[PDB]
Amino acid sequence: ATADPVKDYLKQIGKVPLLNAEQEVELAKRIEAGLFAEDKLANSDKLAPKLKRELEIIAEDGRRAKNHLLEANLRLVVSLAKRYTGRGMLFLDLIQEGNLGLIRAVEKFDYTKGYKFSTYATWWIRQAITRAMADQARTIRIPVHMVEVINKLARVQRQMLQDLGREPTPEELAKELDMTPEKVIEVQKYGREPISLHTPLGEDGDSEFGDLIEDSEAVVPADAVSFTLLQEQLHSVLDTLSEREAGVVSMRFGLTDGQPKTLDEIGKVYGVTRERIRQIESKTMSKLRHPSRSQVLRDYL
Amino acid sequence: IRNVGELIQNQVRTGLARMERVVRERMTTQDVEAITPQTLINIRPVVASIKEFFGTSQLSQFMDQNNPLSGLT
Amino acid sequence: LEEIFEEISPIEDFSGSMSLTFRDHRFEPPKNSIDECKDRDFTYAAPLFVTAEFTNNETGEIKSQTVFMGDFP
Amino acid sequence: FDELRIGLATADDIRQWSHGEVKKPETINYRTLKPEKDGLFCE
Amino acid sequence: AAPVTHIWYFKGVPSRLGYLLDLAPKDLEKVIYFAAYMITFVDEERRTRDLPSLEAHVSVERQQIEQRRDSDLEARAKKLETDLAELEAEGAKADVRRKVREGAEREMKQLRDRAQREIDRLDEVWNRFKNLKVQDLEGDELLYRELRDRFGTYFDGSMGAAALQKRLESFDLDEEAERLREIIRTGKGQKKTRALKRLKVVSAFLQTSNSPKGMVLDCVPVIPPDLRPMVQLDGGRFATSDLNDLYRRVINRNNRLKRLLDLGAPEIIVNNEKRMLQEAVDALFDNGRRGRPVTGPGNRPLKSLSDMLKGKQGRFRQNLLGKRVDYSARSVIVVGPQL
RNA sequence: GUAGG
Ligand SMILES: [Mg+2]
Repeated sequence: ATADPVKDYLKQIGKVPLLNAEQEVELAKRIEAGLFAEDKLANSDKLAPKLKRELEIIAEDGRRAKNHLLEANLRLVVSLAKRYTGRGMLFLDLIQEGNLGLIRAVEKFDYTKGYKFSTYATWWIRQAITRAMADQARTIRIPVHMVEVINKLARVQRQMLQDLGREPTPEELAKELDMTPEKVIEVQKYGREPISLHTPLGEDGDSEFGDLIEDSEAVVPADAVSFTLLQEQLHSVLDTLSEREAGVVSMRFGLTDGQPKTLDEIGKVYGVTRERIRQIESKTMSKLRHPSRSQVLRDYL
Repeated sequence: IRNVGELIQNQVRTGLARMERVVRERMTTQDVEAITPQTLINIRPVVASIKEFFGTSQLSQFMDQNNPLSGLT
Repeated sequence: LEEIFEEISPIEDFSGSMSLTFRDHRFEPPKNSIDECKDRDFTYAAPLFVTAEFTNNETGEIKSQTVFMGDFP
Repeated sequence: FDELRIGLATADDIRQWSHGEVKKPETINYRTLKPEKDGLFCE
Repeated sequence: AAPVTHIWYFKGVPSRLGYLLDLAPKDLEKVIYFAAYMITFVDEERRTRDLPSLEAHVSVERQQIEQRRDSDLEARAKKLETDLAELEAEGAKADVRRKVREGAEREMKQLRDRAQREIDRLDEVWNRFKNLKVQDLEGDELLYRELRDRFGTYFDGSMGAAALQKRLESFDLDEEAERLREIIRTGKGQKKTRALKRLKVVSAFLQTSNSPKGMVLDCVPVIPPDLRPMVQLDGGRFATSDLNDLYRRVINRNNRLKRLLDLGAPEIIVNNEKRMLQEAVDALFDNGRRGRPVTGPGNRPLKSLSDMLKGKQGRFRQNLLGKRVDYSARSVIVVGPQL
């Protein structure tokens, strides 16, 4: 229990027996032995109790051998995690993920292949690490195909930089990736990272860059009170019209309720026909459009 | 006093240290007869470091241009 | 510049078979005029090349190639 | 406003405050720029 | 899924920690963060009840150990004599018998070495069994496994925040207060001073209705989204508060721990995973209260909830006792006499 | 960072 828990993790690895060919092939023989033992146990057919306990013991020994391989190869994952560190995910977290990939590879390995476990494993370990780096590294979650598109175009653009010794023109990048310039700009803009608010901007007193930028959800009191005066004047101007006329226009434009009613929709509560209400709505349009009830509303827009 | 040359050299030195570790890693993970000086080096650390020194660094300061004297000072 | 290149010894693998020598560095005229750089928001830099020599004892051959590290402010 | 009692918040209290829970590290979609489901910023 | 303890109450002055469990800060540091074991509970009455039986089993074990050791010594002597006699009869060289006898006695010494090492192992495990008590730390994991193997169903042990949570759930603070009052009535020196400090905290817990188990939080709240805005920024860029990153870290690690616990996994990996979860939670509440902080982008440490509420730039002294105000202005001031 | 208070 110390600071920099990665050092504690390496101490937790400790000294464990590295396995020579005979050792791990024998261990895997015991693994498949325990596998068959648990397969027999799982069968609903009745087995003698002593035989079942023997099979359980064999399976437990197999589990211990699995653990031995895990601990022996813990050193292998730590090296592979270092091979991918420094890309926005923490080192021991990468080591944990590589350990998961190792668990997968170990669960999916046998001596049927005439090779060492490590060569087979390197593939699964890199698979798990790259998956997690694509799925959990960025603040914004980028899909795997998008991750490979962006890193492919990035590496090939870097290759163009090294080759030409100059910034490749976007059309060159588009033909290289074979996609259109539109996709190029799309993925390029999709391939950024946020800048944190809690960063020193200028002096310490200025502090966070968060303070500098204004928001948008804030209700501007000027605009809100402008809208309030517009509402009051509009209601008064409607009251200037006849009662039925004002009511029908209000329903046609939802001045009492947020949803305006269609013409026929107004012709149910009032008892008027859709064309009658249409007609009087047009007459209200005529009555309001006079210069009389327009000077006040013109300045409100 | 660390005049400008030594500062820029220090940052270039850091960049070349990054380049050394990168190329060493590449050689540890590269096959013989497919290695060229053109291919093995990555120029990103050097350009990034010198860039990171001229932007976002206290000693790299905005040049005041109020007058010639403030210049020289 | 040549000093910082020199102190970087040629990289040696665990076998020590291979080495990269950075003998001579050189510059080229900047592409953009100073007025043009100021007007168009470009970092006034120049190309910096270096002759990297690959030498492997196992191959017993020397392969010289000029490489470009990046625009130098 | 008469007193600001402060003290240990038990697990039951935290559950009571919670209107739900979070299950993912997802924040928003890169393309729709909209909140994802059952993650951070989950509407 | 795996409980953790809340950073503030621990890893600090002894007033907030309060010595609520009579264990040194090193004990807690080496237990919570995974490293050393705890004996949460022991059926010491049960162990005391069956002492003659277990003592007889141990005696029989020693008796058979000595019997087989005597048999091994007899076999050693017979082997030595037989090889000496047969090589001296052979007479292949001048002194073959002396060399083979030297090898035989070296083998005998080595066998004695393993005899004494296993005897020592039995003795130490037995006296540790006789050294059982609650809140007992077991740093050596191999030793603890030996304890479990040699005898189970009598002692209960654990690791991490779970052990602490069980301890506090089972804790009887009233008896601690009583015995500490007794100690203060008749006590001298540093022990008395420690007891006085402890009395304060236990009485504070006892008079308060809340249970001490709040030390081990289980469900981590989350800041409302607006208060940690991922506000859009012009230019295709984004602005995020570090708390989003901390929450991403903690939820991710909890997800991975769920994934492990779901399948059958070893004890080492699950314990490391729980340690990682504890690290994430502690960083969330306090980044930098232990060792290097979570530097995030690497240029500077990541902000934390407690970090927000503290200091010159904190909430209290910058945004509750001093606020910007609408309807204000500023300008140079010049002298006008006729006013 | 750097100037004024
Ligand atoms: Mg003044």
